[PDB]
Amino acid sequence: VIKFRAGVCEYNEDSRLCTPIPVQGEIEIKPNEEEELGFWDFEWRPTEKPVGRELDPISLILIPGETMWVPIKSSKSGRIFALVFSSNERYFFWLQEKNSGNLPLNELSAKDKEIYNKMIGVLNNSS
Amino acid sequence: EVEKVATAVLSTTARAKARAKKTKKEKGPNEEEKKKEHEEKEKERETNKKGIKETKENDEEFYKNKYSSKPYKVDNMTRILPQQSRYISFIKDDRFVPVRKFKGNNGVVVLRDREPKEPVALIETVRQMKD
Repeated sequence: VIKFRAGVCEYNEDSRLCTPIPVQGEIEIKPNEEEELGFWDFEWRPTEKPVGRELDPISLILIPGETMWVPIKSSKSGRIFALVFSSNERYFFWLQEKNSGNLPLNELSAKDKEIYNKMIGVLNNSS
Repeated sequence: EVEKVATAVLSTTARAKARAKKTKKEKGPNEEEKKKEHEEKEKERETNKKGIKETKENDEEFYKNKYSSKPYKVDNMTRILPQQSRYISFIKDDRFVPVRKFKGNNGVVVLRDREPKEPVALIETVRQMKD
């Protein structure tokens, strides 16, 4: 199980604005093993900061071929953790992890290699 | 420990001397006739090496200048005794040039960077490492 500090972030189909509504919480990834698709559960939890749209916890399953990873999405903010579902289960997270700070930074985190490896492992692969 | 065993070897050879003057005449040929140890020069022997652990500083010869007048390069982030600080001048060859004049004293000094868009390594504070 891989945890890092993350916030909730808004999703849009309008123009794909994708700027964080900042909070503070975590994402906690269970890699799972259930069937051939893996179904890795991304459970988001708030721990402080009700300000904005808090988003009560919801676990989101990884369905492969509908979800997608791109580190930016409109180059307003980097670190766009993407679970694409086209307004079904679509809720976004924005890593807020400490690697040079919790800041927005383009092409994900400052520890560049570290975090690309995680994305391929969780998102693209199926257990 | 080193001196104990260096003194050991040397003293034994000295004692043997008086017998040795006449021995040494027979010894020369018997090496050519029979065999030699691993060298064919003389007979040369062991000497032993002594233990010296400390590399001491001498003292100055010039007290009139203890700071010469010649150039020397002094790196940023180093021990800076107040005598040096007077002759520190920031060089233009670098991007980095002082905002005002330099005080001639040690301290936190802020510089104007003409090209901050070019990669230079930077030195992380303690606080940075922990993030």
